[PDB]
Amino acid sequence: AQPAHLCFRSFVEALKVDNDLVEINTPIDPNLEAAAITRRVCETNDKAPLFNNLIGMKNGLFRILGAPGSLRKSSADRYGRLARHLALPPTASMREILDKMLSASDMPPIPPTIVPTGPCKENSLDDSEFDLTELPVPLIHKSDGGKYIQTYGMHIVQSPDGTWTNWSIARAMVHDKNHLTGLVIPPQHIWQIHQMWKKEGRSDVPWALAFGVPPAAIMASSMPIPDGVTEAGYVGAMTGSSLELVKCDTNDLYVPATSEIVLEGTLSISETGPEGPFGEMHGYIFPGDTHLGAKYKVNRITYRNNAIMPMSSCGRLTDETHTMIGSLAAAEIRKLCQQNDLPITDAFAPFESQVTWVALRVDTEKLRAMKTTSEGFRKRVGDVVFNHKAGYTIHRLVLVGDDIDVYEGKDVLWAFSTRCRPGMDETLFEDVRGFPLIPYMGHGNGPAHRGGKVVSDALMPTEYTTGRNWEAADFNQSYPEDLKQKVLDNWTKMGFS
Amino acid sequence: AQPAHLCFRSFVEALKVDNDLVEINTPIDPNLEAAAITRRVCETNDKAPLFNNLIGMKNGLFRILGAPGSLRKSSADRYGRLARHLALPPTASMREILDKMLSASDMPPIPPTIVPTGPCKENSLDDSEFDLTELPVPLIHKSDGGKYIQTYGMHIVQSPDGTWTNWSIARAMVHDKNHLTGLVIPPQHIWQIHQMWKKEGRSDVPWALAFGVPPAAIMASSMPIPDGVTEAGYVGAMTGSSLELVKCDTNDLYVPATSEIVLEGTLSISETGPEGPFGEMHGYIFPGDTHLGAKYKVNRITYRNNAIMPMSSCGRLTDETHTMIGSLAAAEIRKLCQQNDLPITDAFAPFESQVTWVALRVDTEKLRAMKTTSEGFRKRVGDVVFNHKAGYTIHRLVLVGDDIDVYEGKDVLWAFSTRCRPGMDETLFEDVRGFPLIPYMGHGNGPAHRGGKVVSDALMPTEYTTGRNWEAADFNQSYPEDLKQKVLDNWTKMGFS
Ligand SMILES: Cc1cc2nc3c(=O)[nH]c(=O)nc-3n(C[C@H](O)[C@H](O)[C@H](O)COP(=O)(O)O)c2cc1C
Ligand SMILES: Cc1cc2nc3c(=O)[nH]c(=O)nc-3n(C[C@H](O)[C@H](O)[C@H](O)COP(=O)(O)O)c2cc1C
Ligand SMILES: O=C(O)c1cc2ccccc2s1
Ligand SMILES: O=C(O)c1cc2ccccc2s1
Ligand SMILES: [K+]
Ligand SMILES: [K+]
Ligand SMILES: [K+]
Ligand SMILES: [K+]
Ligand SMILES: [Mn+2]
Ligand SMILES: [Mn+2]
Repeated sequence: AQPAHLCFRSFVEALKVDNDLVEINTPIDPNLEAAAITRRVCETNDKAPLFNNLIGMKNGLFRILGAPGSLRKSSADRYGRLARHLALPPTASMREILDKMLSASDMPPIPPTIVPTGPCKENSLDDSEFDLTELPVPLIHKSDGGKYIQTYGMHIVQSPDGTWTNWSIARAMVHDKNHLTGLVIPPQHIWQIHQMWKKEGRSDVPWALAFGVPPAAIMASSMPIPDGVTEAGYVGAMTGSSLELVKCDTNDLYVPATSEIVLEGTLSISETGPEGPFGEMHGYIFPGDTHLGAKYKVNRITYRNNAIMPMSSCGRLTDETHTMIGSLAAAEIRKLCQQNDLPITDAFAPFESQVTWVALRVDTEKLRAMKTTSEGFRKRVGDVVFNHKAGYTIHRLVLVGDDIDVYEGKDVLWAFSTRCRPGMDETLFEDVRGFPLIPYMGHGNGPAHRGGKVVSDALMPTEYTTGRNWEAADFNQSYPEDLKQKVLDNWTKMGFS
Repeated sequence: AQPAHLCFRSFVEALKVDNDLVEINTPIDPNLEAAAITRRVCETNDKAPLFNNLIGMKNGLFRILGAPGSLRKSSADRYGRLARHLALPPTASMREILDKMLSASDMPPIPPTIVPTGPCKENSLDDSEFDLTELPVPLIHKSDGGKYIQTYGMHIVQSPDGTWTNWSIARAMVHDKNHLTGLVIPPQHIWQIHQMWKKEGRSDVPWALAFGVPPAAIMASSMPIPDGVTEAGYVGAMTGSSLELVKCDTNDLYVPATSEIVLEGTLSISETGPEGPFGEMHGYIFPGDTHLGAKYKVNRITYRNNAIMPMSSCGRLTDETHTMIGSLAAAEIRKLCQQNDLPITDAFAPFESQVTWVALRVDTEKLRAMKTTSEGFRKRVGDVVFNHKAGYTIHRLVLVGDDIDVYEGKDVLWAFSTRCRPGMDETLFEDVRGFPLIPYMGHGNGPAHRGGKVVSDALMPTEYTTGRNWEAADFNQSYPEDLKQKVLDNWTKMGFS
């Protein structure tokens, strides 16, 4: 067999064939060693590690693939791992990847297809046969408060009324032989659905957690598609094909038929347990910072022969928390702005900002037709984005004109640094939901869950009126075309590299 | 031969021997072509171009050296051109370069030595023999308002009372056969001295402009050493050697004996002329933005046989306006903070900020002993720096703790983005002098000369009280030493690059 974007096992074979995989066949410790290798890969844009020989693997549970959505070293196929999630050429641009992820937003869903069985049913362990403390669950960072089984699997929960089935990534660690704890926080759809079940008050939330799902499905899992939209049908429209799902053995939820590993059970509407600390997307761990988290009960495990667990070793640049959380939030913000009649062409979360900023490219011809001002426009953009779930993780919005490529962090930083006057050209937002994981929020001087957001206007004054009134002092813009070409043509003949 | 740091001709020979020079012996047009080559060099960190065959060179005036203080491609000798200005090993760090530049601040000056002649007297042209419009003065950017003869020479002016002789770089372009116009703006020492002569009211300011001066002298020329300090004696203390100067033929100022090209004349206390626009340090030109500038009268030219004019093709990253203006301002800010009993260890202007920010590394053990708060400390740091001339060009100060290397822009951006809460952790400064060259100032929404400055506190709350309370989620900090070394030792054996 099945295509790489629809089958995780086929995706691993695609990374091998690409020479974008290192298969490590010698024993590797899930206590820190796997994650240390993976962390070094992410910090150096090396090949994805596949740990085929994990110390503690029992009865086919489990191998690990690290860095499944991290960057490649070359600029030509920098985003090729992400392209392999989506059936795009490995040379795809970030604009092409985000346009692919947005393509289903104005298509009819393609609902999933139920099939009677699949590879995820090759093996099973009941409530008397598994112990989550006896599996080779990784310790990802030396001060983590638990072994984080869940960094790149898909939580599956459904609204009490059955009308909305949500797929999302949210971290979880092993609590004991048959429980996890994890983050379930507003405004995330796992939390929205949990609240629906708690207000109904009758039972715990039927749940499954599927690891090594179809790559196109883990991308949508990481994307803030709208409230009430079933990710399975959005992935179906995006890929042009209905995803094959099989029913859980112990509940009526459906999981991707080729899922490497499936946990079945319940998310409690009443119990909590110690969760964290964890080395998180902004690059930090606060040792001993244990909080209470959601508590999951595991009733059954099913899995593929020779099952592979994907793992994100997240932290400092560059991993899946940057390449997928940032970029997919920026894509949904682009679309949200356009649907609110704001003249935004492109959005990207600069890696240099630890994906806490989103740069918004403005169609300044349209802006001019609005006959508005910086203060009015900044206000309007912030109100749209910072009061919506798609803006949750983003604390700074940078507005830039048509000359800036928002996918080039150097050009965003240049525009921000030179065209936005601190204070005057900015609007602060203190009455919007804040992202507490950002250290200046949850470990900062102010309310952990509120405010700390800013719109920074890097549009220049004439971009609102008559048009750009500068040329860059760069090779591209400060020299005529014929001269530039002469210089490029004579470069090596003159003696340069 | 004489040493490279004391003689420009020896510095050019040192870049050749380093394989850090390309000698272009075929004809090159000073109308845009030289500067286009130079701009491409600066944008790619290539070798410095020496144009030995400039279209329009007459009677030894002149060759051009581009990119004299720009970066090299390698990380190992990135700052080697700057090190060659100062007799430092080409592998010198930015900390070592800035410590060299600061070393004279607590030494007695070594006053200069007068010698009866030198190479700068090999040739001369009087008021009837030269025409500045007939020399091969470069057009640096296609929309410049003039041919900018002066980007990397040294203006020499003296206080009416003779007690202070200032050396500085300030741009100037050709106005007519025997005049320049240029920028003379507060709070710059050329402007401070001009004001002393205008209030005396008796005559125009005796002036000289020396090109291809001793490299150690052009570095101090670019540095905001204190008011009333004669740069010649500071360079003498920094180098351990008294600089040799010769008297001007038409006035009583003294110029470096090995100066490649010397203009002698007067800076008018009454006349102005059209100056600019110019492709400037932040990366911009505003075409047709002509202002009035200072007007210089040229009475005489003296020059070396086969004279070389240094040229900065300034604009977008990376050139002398970044590597010298930013870094030398940051060095003087470091020292100014320490002299005000602020616990600052290091300062650097991140290139990513277009050198509009300075990152200040804090000794947080000392900070803890201060028993202060973010708001109080931010206020104190901003008042010291933004009310001093050394802070003029800098619009944002970022305070960072002991774990950040301020010389690594990636680490500054990470700290800024994750540890400074927008608004709450910042103090805006609207009643301080602003730098109008920054587009958001002079071409922005607010007063061109006032405010727009900010102190951004990227210290975390516990850094003021009990100590850092996090570990980075990175390879260095989230894995024990023995594991890290094992991973590095096995890296290639496992299959990585
Ligand atoms: C590696 C990785 C780790 C993630 N960890 C979390 C987490 O612990 N909690 C969370 O709410 N979101 C986490 N996310 C982000 C969510 O997947 C993202 O916000 C998504 O929009 C959630 O789906 P929803 O829109 O259906 O709620 C993570 C994403 C990735 C790629
Ligand atoms: C390539 C280059 C161009 C410069 N252009 C100017 C300019 O046009 N005007 C100016 O006031 N300073 C300019 N400077 C900066 C000053 O040299 C710097 O602010 C220095 O501190 C001035 O000397 P002073 O402290 O003796 O006034 C330039 C520096 C460099 C390296
Ligand atoms: O542990 C982590 O890195 C993260 C936790 C969360 C919570 C919400 C959205 C993104 C993330 S990323
Ligand atoms: O033309 C330019 O790039 C510059 C003008 C000025 C004025 C003052 C300080 C630095 C600079 S840099
Ligand atoms: K989702
Ligand atoms: K602006
Ligand atoms: K100076
Ligand atoms: K702070
Ligand atoms: Mn959802
Ligand atoms: Mn001075």
